[PDB]
Amino acid sequence: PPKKPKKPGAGATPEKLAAYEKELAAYEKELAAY
Repeated sequence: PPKKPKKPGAGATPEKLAAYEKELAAYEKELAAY
């Protein structure tokens, strides 16, 4: 099962948010593919 990325909040910097975006897109892609 694909890695679920940790959700950002208090420290959702553009970098962490973009990284989260990529990991969330990865997670969703691989989740559906799984």
